[PDB]
Amino acid sequence: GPVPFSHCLPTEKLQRCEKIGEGVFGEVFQTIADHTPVAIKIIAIEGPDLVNGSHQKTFEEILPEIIISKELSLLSGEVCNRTEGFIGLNSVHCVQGSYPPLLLKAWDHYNSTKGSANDRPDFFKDDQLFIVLEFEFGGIDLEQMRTKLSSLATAKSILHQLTASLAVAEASLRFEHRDLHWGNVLLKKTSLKKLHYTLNGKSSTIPSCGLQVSIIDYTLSRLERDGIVVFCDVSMDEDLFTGDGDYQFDIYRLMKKENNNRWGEYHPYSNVLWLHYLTDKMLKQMTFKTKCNTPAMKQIKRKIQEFHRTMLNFSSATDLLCQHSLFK
Ligand SMILES: Cn1cc(-c2ccc3scc(-c4ccncc4)c3n2)cn1
Ligand code: NA
Repeated sequence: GPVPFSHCLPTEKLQRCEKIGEGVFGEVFQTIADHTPVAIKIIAIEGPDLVNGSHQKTFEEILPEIIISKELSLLSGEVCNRTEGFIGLNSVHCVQGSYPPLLLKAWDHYNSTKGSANDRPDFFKDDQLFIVLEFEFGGIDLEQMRTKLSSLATAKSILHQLTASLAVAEASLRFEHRDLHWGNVLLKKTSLKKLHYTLNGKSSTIPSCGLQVSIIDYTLSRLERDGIVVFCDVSMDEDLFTGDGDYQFDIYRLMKKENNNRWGEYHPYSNVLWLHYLTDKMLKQMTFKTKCNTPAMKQIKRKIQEFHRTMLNFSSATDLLCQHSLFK
């Protein structure tokens, strides 16, 4: 059965919560347990009330994210298809209760300093069900690092880490992220000079430039084990394909065109589209501390422009990782 908020979030853990994140889905907090930062996504489910202007999801509707989070997390521990470039899932709880007053406190501070689009979650009765997903801390997202990344060689490590991770997910799980905007790429200092993945039994390494990529947020994602497909059916949606201002909102339209609006199908090309979009963000809307002044750095910059220019002619992240000159 469900458990009080206090089962996931005992006092000390609940007291250390700072809000870091939000969408219509609900709220994301960061806290510390056993000296280790973790991220809490909290989703109200099954309720009649609108939240941030939409109907709560049923338990059934939230299972997909839970399953895909678990499967991508488990890749860090696999052999034939091993990657750490998704986000560790620590736990999942069903909780019952009004929102902890101490999460309201954290919610308020965020709303003051940074400002929130969300309803203050103070209107939930003591019979309200939530899902609490606790994740590894992955660091800070690509959007909020526009200005922070050092060289462009860093952008290579990132595209490589991202491509490798999706390739391993394609091979293992016939995975499409389907929503990999620069909000959904987290970065994190590492001491490791080489990072490791295994693709279909073949192990290779990627120079980190001392950053560890973590792909997050499997809300629109698709995959299958033994012919069971887990996805978000969005054939009957308008707003997603109507957006604009950003190359992002083209990728939705370009996915629908590629998959003929049949979202249960495997179209690993969707992963290429997002990697292009990310590569685009790297070359246009991203700005680095050190520009490309020196010879061998401009040879990296050409190979990425060459990547931007060619990658849309690859059928999968797997195809990109294995056949593209950027990764040779
Ligand atoms: C710093 N950090 C965030 C995470 C995380 C994991 C899964 C997920 S699923 C959605 C979000 C998210 C949404 C909005 N704004 C921030 C994060 C998310 N965040 C892990 N570490
Ligand atoms: Na990771």
